[PDB]
Amino acid sequence: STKKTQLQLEHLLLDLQMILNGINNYKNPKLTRMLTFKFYMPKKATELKHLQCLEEELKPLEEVLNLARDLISNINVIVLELKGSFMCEYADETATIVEFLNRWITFCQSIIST
Repeated sequence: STKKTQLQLEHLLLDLQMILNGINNYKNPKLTRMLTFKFYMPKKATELKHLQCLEEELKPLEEVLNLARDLISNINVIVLELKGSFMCEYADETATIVEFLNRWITFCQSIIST
């Protein structure tokens, strides 16, 4: 079971990085506008069950991306199966997509570590 859990986190991890990598590649003017959009961050993220804060922001992430269906689709399956279908509490300060994706990329790394 533990190994199955790990592999899933790694795919999730890879996934978020590919979306971030493609964003960084954009031409600055495009990146400028895209950076104006705001995302919501979790107050805490240490348990697999916190992965719900991510789920609630997938739609927004999908939408913004659109303006710049399958990549996000995978992340959805992973999250749904990983956390198991807890009230997610957000921070006061909103963040940029780059910040957003970084936060969760670290999350996955921290968990895989344990």
